[PDB]
Amino acid sequence: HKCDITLQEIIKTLNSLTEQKTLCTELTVTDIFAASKNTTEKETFCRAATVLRQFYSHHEKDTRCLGATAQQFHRHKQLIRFLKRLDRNLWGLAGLNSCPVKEANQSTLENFLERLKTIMREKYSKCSS
Repeated sequence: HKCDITLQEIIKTLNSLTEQKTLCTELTVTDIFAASKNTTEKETFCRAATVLRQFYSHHEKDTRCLGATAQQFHRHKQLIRFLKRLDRNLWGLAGLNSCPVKEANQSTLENFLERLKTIMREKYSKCSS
């Protein structure tokens, strides 16, 4: 893209997630957003990125997001892949290495995604003029 490639890829990758999500957000996640009282964009991608990595990785077989039969398992397969691709892009974008997570509140996946999307979309405006 004119702006950047990582951004385009991320947005698209993130889009698909909500583009056809299911019932898995009913679970609670770590809302690092309620901890921006003193942080930066770079740090945000760091934490978030980290959380996402573990979140999916540690949730692989939690039998909490499934709520269904092997039906989800297959669905998750693709989803997980998408998550890895995204996180991977976010981690690289961070422009650093890694940072600890400062738990503060909880959010339903859907919210987390929306928030991230909004941010990306918000800055995406700095492309046209």
